[PDB]
Amino acid sequence: LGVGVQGASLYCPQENYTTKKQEKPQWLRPVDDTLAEDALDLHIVVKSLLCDTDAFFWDPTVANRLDSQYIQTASDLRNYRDGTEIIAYASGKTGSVLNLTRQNTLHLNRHNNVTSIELHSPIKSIKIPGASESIGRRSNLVGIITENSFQIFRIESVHSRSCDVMVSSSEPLYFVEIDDLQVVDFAAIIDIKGNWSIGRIPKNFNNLIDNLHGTIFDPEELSSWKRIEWFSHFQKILVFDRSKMIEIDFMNNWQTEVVQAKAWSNIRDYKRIDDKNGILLTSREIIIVGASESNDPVRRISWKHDLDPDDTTLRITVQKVKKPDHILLVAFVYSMRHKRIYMHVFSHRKANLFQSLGCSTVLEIPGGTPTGIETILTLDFELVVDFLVKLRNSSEVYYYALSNTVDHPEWASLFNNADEREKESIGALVSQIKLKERERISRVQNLIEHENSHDEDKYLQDLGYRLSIATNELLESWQKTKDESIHSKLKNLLENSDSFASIPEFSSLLDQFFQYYQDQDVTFIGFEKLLHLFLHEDVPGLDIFYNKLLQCWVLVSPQAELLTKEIVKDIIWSLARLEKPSLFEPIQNEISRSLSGPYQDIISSWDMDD
Amino acid sequence: LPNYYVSILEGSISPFNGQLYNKIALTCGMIHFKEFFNSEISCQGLLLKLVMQCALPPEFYFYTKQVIEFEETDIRNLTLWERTDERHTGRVSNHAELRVLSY
DNA sequence: TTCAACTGCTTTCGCATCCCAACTACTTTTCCTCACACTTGTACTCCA
DNA sequence: TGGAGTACAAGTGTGAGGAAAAGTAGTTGGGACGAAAGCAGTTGAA
Repeated sequence: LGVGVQGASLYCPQENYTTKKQEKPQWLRPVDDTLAEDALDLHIVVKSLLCDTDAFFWDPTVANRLDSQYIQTASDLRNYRDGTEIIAYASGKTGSVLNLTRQNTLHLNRHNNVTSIELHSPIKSIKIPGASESIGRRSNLVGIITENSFQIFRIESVHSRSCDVMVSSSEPLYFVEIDDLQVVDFAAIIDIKGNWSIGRIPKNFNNLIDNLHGTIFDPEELSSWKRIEWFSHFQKILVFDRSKMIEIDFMNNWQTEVVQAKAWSNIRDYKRIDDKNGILLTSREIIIVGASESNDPVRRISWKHDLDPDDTTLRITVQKVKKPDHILLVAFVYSMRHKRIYMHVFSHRKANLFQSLGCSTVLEIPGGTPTGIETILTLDFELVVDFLVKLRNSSEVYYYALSNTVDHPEWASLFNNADEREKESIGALVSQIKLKERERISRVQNLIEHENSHDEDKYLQDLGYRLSIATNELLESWQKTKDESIHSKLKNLLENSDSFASIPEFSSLLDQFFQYYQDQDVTFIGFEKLLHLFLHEDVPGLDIFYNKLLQCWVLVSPQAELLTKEIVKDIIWSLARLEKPSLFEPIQNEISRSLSGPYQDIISSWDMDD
Repeated sequence: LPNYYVSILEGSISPFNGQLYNKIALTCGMIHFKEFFNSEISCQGLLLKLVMQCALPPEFYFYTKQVIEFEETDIRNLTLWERTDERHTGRVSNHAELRVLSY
């Protein structure tokens, strides 16, 4: 019994240095904050398979599609047997076909036979009630919820010689009132959209609602998410919407509103922890582990943690970890929109000493978002814990253990036509390039055969001569057309700039060509102060620009050289804009436009102010 | 300056869903980029950029240059596309750099 | 021939209901960016 | 070996959306140095 309570509420929130101290002067850390002390706790997935099989909104009424818990059947009472583990999941086309043992990790068994009982309605929830330790035994009956009816299955004498579970069923009650029910729990006790009733389970499958019922119907809650749970064996129930928790005990006529969650948060999920005292609630904006009180079994609102994520689709599952000194309660919240879990570690001792340790987060598989996560009970400081997930938009279920110590078919469905006459007609082009490339690896190889020849020194003396007079031909039009009052190509010669075999020479040759035009109507843009845009560093030269690609394309090409040469021989001819006039030509085209606009755009056009 | 005259002026949200390409074409419809400027994409640089993105064997550089030659009007000189007739977008997606993204 | 209220006077200079404001809300001012329904041919065969 | 029906895309009007920093909407805070004397005409009733 620590001290800092409200009576009504009780907080240990997110790293805000919790609100109590006893001042126990015992030289033994003389403080008992709700915050505990230990080392870290990092978690590591053990990824393994178990089994297999408009969008701007989401349906709250659909709950799960699977379940996994140890079941002890009817014939295990008289005989020695105690506890068999099952997993029952929906399958089929629209989610309509509901269908085991543990070696060291939970895997599907030897005879691995799906017991496909057939329905004609969409599966929307699959859950057991659980068990009791005051009853001493385990329940051997499970109930499911569909759109058209409500069903109860009864698991009778699970077999060990054949690994086959024969299943029995009750009467699927259809709807007398046309309103879609939401949640089942037993501890046909069901919650319809706005009202509930108690259903009676029979003993005879060889061939309903009791005389007491209640309702919580709110005219101003709009959602279709409800929930029901039995609380603390008194035959008290707890009923939920997204706005309040009502406590109802149908033993008497006694109804109390406990949670009222309209103002700043909402009720999101509610797991009843197998501890018959402690039960964990997920609100929006806070995580609540409100237990039961020994005086009146009504609600011991215990140490709750302010969770940070704000969302509309959060769930929770919890696993108890039973140590001989104390009881842990790790709580796993998960969302349907992204791929993350969020955990927190609670501890419990004998004097209702609920505490808190810290939080951590890990990730999931990149394809989909999680939609159903369940912990295997594991039959019951180096904390170990294990569980199964299920991701939305994939029908696979994997198994995970946590210890203390991107392909889309839409891009596939865009290619690959089934047109066999058009198959090689497309495929000719991939064989057409088998010809055109091998010429290019061989023709510049003939330029690899020659090395700085005077015969190609002549070929580059001939190069600039048809660059000089071609410039002298491309200059002499622009002077006479200069009075335009309202740049060029450098691909005019289609005889050369194909078979020139030196990078440092032509870099000098264009610098030899740059120096020639001291006159007007001809300026340039320098390559070496601009060629760095591909390497994203300081590249002050054209000759060292090759030297970067020289070490770069060594491994990934057969003989690796003239391909690297030809692209460097391409880019300077790819920026073939060396045909700027002098400064006069755009400056005289500046002055013409401001004359044409009115005197209102004179003051609007002023660069170079400060 | 008025608030809606400055909320346009201060850039809040980035250009998205081809907002940048439309504003290129809307500008080129206002003042004509032809017969005074060269609507010429240096596609050799863009493919060399896209070769240098994912470290491929550079034979696909030489392939893609050949591939555009198979399907292109006036083989070089890639078309910067003005629009003034419609306020609709060009569903052919006639942006030349956006065309190379498919090639 | 007396009782009981109306009566002006103590010094000598100089000191000494109306308005305002707070914070948080909600709203208007507009300008900018595209889609959604309509229609003729053309294409792929349709029945003559 | 010409016609009857018909989906794929080139191509054309209607308003509906998006955003922000300015202003304005209701509560609460707050603004206002003096308890002097014998004496006299009028005036009490005898």
